[PDB]
Amino acid sequence: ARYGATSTNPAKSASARGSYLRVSFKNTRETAQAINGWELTKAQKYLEQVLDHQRAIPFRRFNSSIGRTAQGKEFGVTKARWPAKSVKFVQGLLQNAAANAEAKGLDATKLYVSHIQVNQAPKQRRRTYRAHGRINKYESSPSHIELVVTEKEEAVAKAAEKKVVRLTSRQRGRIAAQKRIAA
Amino acid sequence: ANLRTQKRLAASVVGVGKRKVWLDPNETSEIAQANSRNAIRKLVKNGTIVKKAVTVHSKSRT
Amino acid sequence: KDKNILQESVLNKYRTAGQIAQTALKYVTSLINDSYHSKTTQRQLTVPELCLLTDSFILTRLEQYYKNKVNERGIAIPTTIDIDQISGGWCPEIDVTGTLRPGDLVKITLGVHIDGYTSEVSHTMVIYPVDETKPILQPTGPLLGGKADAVAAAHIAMETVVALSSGITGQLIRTIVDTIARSYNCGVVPGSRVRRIRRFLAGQNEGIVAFTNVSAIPSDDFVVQSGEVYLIDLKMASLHKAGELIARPGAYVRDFAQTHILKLKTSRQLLTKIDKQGVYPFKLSHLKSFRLGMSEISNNYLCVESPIQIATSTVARECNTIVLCDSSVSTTDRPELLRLTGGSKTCQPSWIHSQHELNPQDSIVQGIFQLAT
Amino acid sequence: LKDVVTREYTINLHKRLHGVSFKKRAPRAVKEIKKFAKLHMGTDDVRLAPELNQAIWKRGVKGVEYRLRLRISRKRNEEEDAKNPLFSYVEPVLVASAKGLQTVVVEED
RNA sequence: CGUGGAGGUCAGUGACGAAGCCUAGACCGUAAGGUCGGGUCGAACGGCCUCUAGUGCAGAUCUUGGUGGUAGUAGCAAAUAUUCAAAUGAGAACUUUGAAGACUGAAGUGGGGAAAGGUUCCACGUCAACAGCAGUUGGACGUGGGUUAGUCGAUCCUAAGA
Repeated sequence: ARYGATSTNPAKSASARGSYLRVSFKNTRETAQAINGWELTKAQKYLEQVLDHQRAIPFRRFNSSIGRTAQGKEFGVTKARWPAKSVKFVQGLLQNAAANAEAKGLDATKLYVSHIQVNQAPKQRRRTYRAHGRINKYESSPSHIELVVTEKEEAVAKAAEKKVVRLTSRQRGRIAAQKRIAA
Repeated sequence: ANLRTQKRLAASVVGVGKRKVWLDPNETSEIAQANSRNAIRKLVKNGTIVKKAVTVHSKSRT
Repeated sequence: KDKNILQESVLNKYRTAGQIAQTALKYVTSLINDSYHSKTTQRQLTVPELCLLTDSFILTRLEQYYKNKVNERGIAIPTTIDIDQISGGWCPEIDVTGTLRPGDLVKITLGVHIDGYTSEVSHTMVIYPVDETKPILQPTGPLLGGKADAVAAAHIAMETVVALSSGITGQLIRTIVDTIARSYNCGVVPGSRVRRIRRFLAGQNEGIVAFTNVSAIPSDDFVVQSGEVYLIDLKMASLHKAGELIARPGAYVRDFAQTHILKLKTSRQLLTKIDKQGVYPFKLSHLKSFRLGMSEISNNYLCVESPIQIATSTVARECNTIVLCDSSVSTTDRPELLRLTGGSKTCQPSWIHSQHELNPQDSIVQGIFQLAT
Repeated sequence: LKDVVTREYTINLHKRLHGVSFKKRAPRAVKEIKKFAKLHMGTDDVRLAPELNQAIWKRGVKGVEYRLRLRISRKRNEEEDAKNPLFSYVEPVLVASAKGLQTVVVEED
């Protein structure tokens, strides 16, 4: 099984998948790149805003034949769309994840999602029906969306090293000749 | 709750079409249980299945 | 809920039903005899004739009481005659019969209801030959061996249960039964149930169980309270894992809870007819069209079957109905139980001889003797 | 508060036509009735009636003669709703023409 | 020089981890390359001296299978029209029931036969693939039932024909 890059402690983290549903994988990718910075509850209240069509995630990658939108001066790119049906699938990954950390003894108020992974769901026996010779495969790709929460900053401690430097004999006598004047 | 069968079954009774009959949305707990012709002809004299007003053709102008 | 939760009239209805149940059961026991004996009398006894007689009797007697009364009375449970191994619910259709044979152990179970109040009784006894050929041969001689052991065990269980009333738990009954049964070396049939009867309701969720570890968990502990009625059933086996070998059901009850719209006309008609019945339990014997109708209804679970179960060489049963209530005397209120079944339930203790007896001396058994006495 | 006040507003479903097909007037009405209810009462989820739909579809798609007289009755909603409980309920009545009528306050009498 | 394979030998190596793949790890050589470490993997492996020739690889409109940019693209216009309410459901513009508004106007999407097809009709249940949006319904899937004839046909007979 395993997961992505362990940027934080996996012992204190929760996650969930949403495969074999409906909505594709790159469609929920754009909103997964803009969620990297929110604080959990900033995404829960965002779900209702989509159904009312108020905020649209900037589809910066998908630009070719992608219509603009009035909701573009929020961040920058005027080409954005609303993950409508994705909302019912995003909540599937959430909510339950908050219950997974409940049994561990944690709280879902500081553990914000920063490392979300999404792949490509498998295919089946699917063939097209076009102009005879133009028949290859009807196979497509659902989803493999999975998000992993991450705790906030707790005691960073940069810890400045001693910084070992090759000092010379004419250097230790130079510094000592400066401390007898200024210092 | 497909009841297209019960309506089509009414055409094999006497000669009533599938648009002259009149049911009721109130007694939905009776029609669902009686999914056959066993309780259809008895639901006429009591006051359940009627026809009432039907758009027709007159020859009074003639 | 039910206003007039308890009424004097209700008590009367049970008592009257009980009186009839008692009389009918006595009558059947007198009739039970060996086939050969019955032959001398120019009569025949089989599993069917008794059953027919007893059911008819209940109808007739009920007819006398509250007859034509704005209500309904009749047969709560059809008369069932088990035999040695066969545990219960054997009420044969006309279409294999069972002939009584001297020395057979027989259990008769029947029920009567007045206006829905039910009185159920059961009894066990051994079968003997005609008095005239035998003159008091059978009275002089006792029953011994396993038959005696099981019968005594069952009876004692019945006596213990009668003692064990409001403020008691069902569990205590179950525990006592195991101790008493074990005394012979008998075992109560696993997972049997006793009911806490209501008007028009034989089944009752509240119950006393005879149970493996598995059913212990699903069983529900409960405390008996005043104004509650029970039909205590005690089944014991010399062997106690009953099984459904292959026997035609014959006894069924209508389940009010489930409803289905049945496709066949015959089945619909049967359903209507059954609803009319009055008691939950009727026998099919009440013939041809019924067989067909039963099939669809049972499948749907409209009807619930009472199967016949069996223990080959190795069952005894005593069932009585009791009314529990709160009595106040000397400014003290204590629960007391009244036993409706009466004479029907009783058995002559002198008849049975058993090598084993409950033994209070060992730590395990002590207290039971006192309880019985 | 739930308020619950029966009022009779003035609205005609026959003249409001501009660049819309005469077979697709109904989807426009969906964004009109709910809009008219939101403008006055203030709600989105509006449950109509079988007799209410007959008021619009009288004798054709545009069966509305002249100025009708609709009666919107704002009530309360429960059964675990998601939107506003103060929905709207139009009560269609018999009316030839609305002349000199602006609003009628209907109480419990 | 490398790979596959046979014979002989260091009476080799081998769960203290063979061989194969990746490696912004290193050494030697002008060019063909090999060895070591880590990760993955857990069963028989490699060098030298010989023999064998269907061993190595950018293109022959080369063969077969699979995967991109284009591309979250073009297309989704023959046939007037959707909307409201109720039941069920986590979920409904579209299936069921009722009402209103309409299309086709027995030369129609009607109602009866032959040919092809032989369980695609009827009942119940289900929604993971397919059903190019949706769809609890269905011609998708699973579990059953119906096949009753002296009489309308066929079989028998005849022309063409074999």
